[PDB]
Amino acid sequence: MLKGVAASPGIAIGKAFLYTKEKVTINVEKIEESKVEEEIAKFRKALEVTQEEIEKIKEKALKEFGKEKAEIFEAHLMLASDPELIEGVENMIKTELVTADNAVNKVIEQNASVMESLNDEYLKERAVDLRDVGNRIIENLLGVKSVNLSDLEEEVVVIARDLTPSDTATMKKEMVLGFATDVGGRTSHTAIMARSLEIPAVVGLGNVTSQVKAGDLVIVDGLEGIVIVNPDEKTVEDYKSKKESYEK
Repeated sequence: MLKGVAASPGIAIGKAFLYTKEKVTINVEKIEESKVEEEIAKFRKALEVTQEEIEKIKEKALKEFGKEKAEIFEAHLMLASDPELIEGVENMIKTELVTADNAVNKVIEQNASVMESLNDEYLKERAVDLRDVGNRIIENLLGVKSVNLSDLEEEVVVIARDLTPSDTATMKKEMVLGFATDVGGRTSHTAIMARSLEIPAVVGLGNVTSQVKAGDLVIVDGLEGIVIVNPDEKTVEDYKSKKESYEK
């Protein structure tokens, strides 16, 4: 069996799906000066896509989680639409004759590192917001695709190597059995979230992405802090009766 951190107690039984994300290869190679306008055009197009992305995410967050999460994505949207960040990138492209990938990476990193260097925990949180937006812009420039687990209409377990709050806030409350991750980078967030969603979760398993695949039957045991993939017939019935014992 798998063992990790009991982010939230309870028993959940059903399907599990494995989040897959296209490899993010960022091209920061210096380009011909004639391609400056090309990269700027693509950047502005990526901003339009980024606005769509964030907006649609905000909707899901608002409806499922509430303004608590939606307002965060509103901040993300304002960052994406920030004339200062937009012009900064475009000027960076022309000035250094580099890609939009390079420009966004540098501009976003610079401004974020300033807020972090100020040693203000508030601005550090805002720096993370900025970092997230910048990364998603680059991904939209690259055309990075991934599995839309949030569009699933069935109670399933969320299996992934590394998720952020900004990603999990897309997941529909009633369509999530629980969470399980390879890493503990957001353990505390999955703990708070899962509990507020009234569901169990066991995170920081290590290699759940290799042990659990999409379509597999998985039992989430937040009481012991373990996860069972391909449960035995007896195991299913045992946790079945226990699930109802605690649920009902």
